[PDB]
Amino acid sequence: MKLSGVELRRVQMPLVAPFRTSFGTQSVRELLLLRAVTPAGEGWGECVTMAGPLYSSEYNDGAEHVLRHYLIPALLAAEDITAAKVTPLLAKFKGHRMAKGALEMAVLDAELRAHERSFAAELGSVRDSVPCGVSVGIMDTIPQLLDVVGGYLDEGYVRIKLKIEPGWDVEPVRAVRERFGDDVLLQVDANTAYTLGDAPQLARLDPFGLLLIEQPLEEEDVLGHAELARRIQTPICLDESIVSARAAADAIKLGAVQIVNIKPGRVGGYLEARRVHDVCAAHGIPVWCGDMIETGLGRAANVALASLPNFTLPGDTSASDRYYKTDITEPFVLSGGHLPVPTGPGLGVAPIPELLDEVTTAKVWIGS
Amino acid sequence: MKLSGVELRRVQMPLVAPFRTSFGTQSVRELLLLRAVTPAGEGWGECVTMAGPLYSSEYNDGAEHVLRHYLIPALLAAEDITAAKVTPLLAKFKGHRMAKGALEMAVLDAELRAHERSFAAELGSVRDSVPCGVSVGIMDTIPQLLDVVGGYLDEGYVRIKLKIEPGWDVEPVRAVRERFGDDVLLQVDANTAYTLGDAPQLARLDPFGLLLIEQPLEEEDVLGHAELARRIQTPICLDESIVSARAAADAIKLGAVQIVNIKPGRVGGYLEARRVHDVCAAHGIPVWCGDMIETGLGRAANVALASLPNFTLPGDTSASDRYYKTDITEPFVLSGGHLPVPTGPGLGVAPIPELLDEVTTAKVWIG
Ligand SMILES: CSCC[C@H](NC(C)=O)C(=O)O
Ligand SMILES: CSCC[C@H](NC(C)=O)C(=O)O
Ligand SMILES: [Mg+2]
Ligand SMILES: [Mg+2]
Repeated sequence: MKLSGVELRRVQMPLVAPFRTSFGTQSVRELLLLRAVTPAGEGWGECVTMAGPLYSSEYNDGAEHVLRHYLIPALLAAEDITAAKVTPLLAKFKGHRMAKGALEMAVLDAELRAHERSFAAELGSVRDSVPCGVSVGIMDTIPQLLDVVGGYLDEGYVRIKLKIEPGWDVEPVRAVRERFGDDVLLQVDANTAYTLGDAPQLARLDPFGLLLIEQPLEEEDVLGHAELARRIQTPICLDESIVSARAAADAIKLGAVQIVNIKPGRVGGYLEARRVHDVCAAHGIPVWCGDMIETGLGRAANVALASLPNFTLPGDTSASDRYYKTDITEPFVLSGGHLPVPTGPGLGVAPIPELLDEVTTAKVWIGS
Repeated sequence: MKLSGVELRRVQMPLVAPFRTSFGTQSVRELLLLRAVTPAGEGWGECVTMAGPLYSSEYNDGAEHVLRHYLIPALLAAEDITAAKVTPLLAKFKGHRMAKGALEMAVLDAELRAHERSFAAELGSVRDSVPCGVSVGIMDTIPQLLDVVGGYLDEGYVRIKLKIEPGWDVEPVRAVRERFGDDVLLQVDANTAYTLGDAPQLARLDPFGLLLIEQPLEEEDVLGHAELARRIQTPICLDESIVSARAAADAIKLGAVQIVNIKPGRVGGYLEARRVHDVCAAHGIPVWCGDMIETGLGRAANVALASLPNFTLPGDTSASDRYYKTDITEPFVLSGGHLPVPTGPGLGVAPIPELLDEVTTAKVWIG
């Protein structure tokens, strides 16, 4: 198509329950949505950034700005657009992966709808539903965590993942293991909150049979993770460090990772995400799908992505009401601990206009 | 210090001549300056960022935004403050190294002025003056290049560095070797423009005894360079990959670099730049000072940095007049292929208000 313009929206949605990680506390989600307009039809992208630069350097105001003054203008100046051409057209601009993948997701969605083809079919889905886990924040007390972990297990979540940070690690997993025992799929995630100095502490998690420990060290610190691997029993999983398919190939070559978390926005797009999936598959490295507290737009695309063959561990693609009282799309709802892969053209879902409007804070049109 | 506030201002300065790298051409230089203000006095800082995210992901408006909504408020909220404590206070915020480095510089310069100590003293200077090199852009034609380098040599620049890119690589260096011969110190700089697939092409630079090749491959591709070093004779130098002392430690362990270009802003500040120097010194890795076309404030801090003991290759830190008709500061002027280390307390220079104001585009106070 040609790319007529992009409508860019800021959306603010109430969380059902405040969410705590090693980097802060959230109780509302502020996000950007993009509607790409083409002669052939519309498409939706969700940008995975947050309000400030706390998980990575990208954040809502920054992504809005690059999108509006560099990325979108570049795509608008282009003679031809396809989703694959987006990467080369924007290659001149360094970084901004999450912004780049928002835009690419919107162009992809417009392009597949026009061909009445699924995100799933495009990506190479091989199954119709996917097992879902849940990610449980840091709590103020051990019993609160216990009640909470008890809730999700009763709803049928198939695996539990505990946010951790210095001072909240060995106690919480021991608690969880004493209460629900050893058969429960359990893993932890530090969000870069430890250093190689903490290896003796993190080895105190050996005896608990965790599936993985996710990104214990800082995003640039790849050799560090290869080092840590040599000193702990729990397999290492990278999240923030995997910023591209090449990144994953390097981390694997260096013995820095055994299991990869794929998050599309963080790698610059669904298309690059599939490439991470294939690089990992070629080296024997299982992957699992990550979550950025997306609305139904992103959730739909992630559930599609999670259905690819090398997703061998349950992901973080929980049901909508894990985060949101009211999703802007048809919500995802757990069933036998699975979510079903969407079926129509494109994303397989679309915003319900009235619910979107209720949550829209700002709206802006970028054309020529 | 308790920190009162920071006056952040945008500055635009014209360039003596178009400067063209592998990512595009530039003819003005838009930059941000920072004025930290304490109850004692003030300090200056310069952000090395450009107008768009072409050299890295950071850019003028981005830096302005973080500085204003995150970086500076975090400083003002804090009790006592020191340059060293800036890092832990800003750590919370992922990336934005150049932004953080400007604000750190500005705070350093305040701390230091109150202690009547210069940058050179604080950083560990061992020399009074430093030798300088010149960086030469991509030209339209071979003779237009030879001409420009001819000129630079005569001005007395001790070394030449040539911008390169596919289509402008072996020919220009061949040309420069014929006109000026084997004895001039010569290096090239790709700014990211090749891939490992272009190895045979870059091996073609083997015959010409280049002292290094700066950043042939992408920023994120450290393993790539280790691989390249095995297929070419020219020593590899990294610029954009080196974002911190840890990054240099890692590039050196993986055998991905033989020589390291230090840029204070790129790496998150002068305090980190020193660390990078020291990690590189500890591994026998020579370093040389880079240049981001700074004003005189940036240049004054660079010349102090470039006088640490391990800076043993000539820096990119040219004289004020290489970029600017008029500099907002007493200009730096090439004397014997050298520049002199500033001598005043702190940065040892200050912007002269008559000229700053000529060149300021906008200005905001943050209290
Ligand atoms: C508040 S950031 C969301 C990032 C996501 N965590 C959640 C637990 O799915 C990832 O860090 O695993
Ligand atoms: C304005 S472009 C970035 C600046 C710097 N080059 C010049 C040669 O000093 C770097 O490429 O080494
Ligand atoms: Mg994570
Ligand atoms: Mg360079």
